[PDB]
Amino acid sequence: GSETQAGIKEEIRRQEFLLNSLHRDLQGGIKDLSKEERLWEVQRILTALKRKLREA
Repeated sequence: GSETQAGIKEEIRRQEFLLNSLHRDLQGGIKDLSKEERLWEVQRILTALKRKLREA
C-alpha cells in the first residue's frame, strides 16, 4: 500500500497529458474506438488511485 497523493499527482500529469491527446484523436471524423476505451482506462485509474489513497 503506497500512500502517495503526490504519486497520482505525477501520474495524472502524464495520464491527463496523453488522455487529452488521445481524446482529441477521437475528433475530426475519426473512427477510432481504441483511444476512447483507453481514456476511460486512464480516467478510471487516476480517479480510483487518488480516491483509494486519500479517501480511505
